[PDB]
Amino acid sequence: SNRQEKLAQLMRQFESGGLYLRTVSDHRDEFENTFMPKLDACLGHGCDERYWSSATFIQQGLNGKVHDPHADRTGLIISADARLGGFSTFYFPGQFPKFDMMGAYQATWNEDIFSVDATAVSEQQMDELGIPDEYRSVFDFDRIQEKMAQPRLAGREVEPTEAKICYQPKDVLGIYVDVDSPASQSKARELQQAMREQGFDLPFIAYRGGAAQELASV
Amino acid sequence: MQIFVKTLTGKTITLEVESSDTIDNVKSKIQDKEGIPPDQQRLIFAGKQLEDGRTLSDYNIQKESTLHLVLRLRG
Repeated sequence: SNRQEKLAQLMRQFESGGLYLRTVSDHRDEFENTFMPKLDACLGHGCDERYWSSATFIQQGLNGKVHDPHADRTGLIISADARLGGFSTFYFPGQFPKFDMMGAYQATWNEDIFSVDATAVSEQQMDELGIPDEYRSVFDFDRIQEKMAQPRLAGREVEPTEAKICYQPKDVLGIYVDVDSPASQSKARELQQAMREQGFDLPFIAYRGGAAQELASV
Repeated sequence: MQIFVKTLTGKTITLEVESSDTIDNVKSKIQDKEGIPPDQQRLIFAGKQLEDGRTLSDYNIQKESTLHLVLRLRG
């Protein structure tokens, strides 16, 4: 799809069930060592799921922060259709913990929490331990929406969330730009050019506070 | 290597360790800095409490990793 179709898809998802935002510290690394190997496989013998990535869930009205300690990151807006490996409010599949051990302990002070492996625990055992749902991970897209529904509806600001996803080139819908950051804009500019030259003409997207806006050129 | 140990009351501890250190050895280094006998320590990493007898490599703990220290009565 061309730029206008990617933007239309992006906003359609943002304004309904949401989608992903992946900030990156080094856009050349993301391009050369994650996006390009994915594309090489897609155009070769077929797309595969060798590269997993971290991302945040974004959605209209969800006042969610993104991870950018120095306000100097660009990033990728990624379709909701990306393969999902796990989500928490706090790599290969199997490594996502079912619950946040340290968070759950400071919630319940139940020392029996330390007798289990948070990657190998049953639903029954999590219920028996009393792990509150606030500290449990989820594993399908509908449950991400549910986990974030209450702060979204309240208009309440939330910290960055963590999803592990496997995106394919077709899933990249936009380039993240931090409106307050010359460095983010400089990096986003380079990333967008490189992606367009590969045949992926993407809009610049200013995400902030549960709102997302298309930009001409940064 | 350098690893970090967070307590339940805000504190970050820095330790120099080798990849083949046993968990008992790491707890001895924590004792030296924090005064907690190793039988009174829990070390948590990536959602698991670490067993005595095993090493940092047995848990694939790499450099600049953060562990979480929790105090216990005994064991």
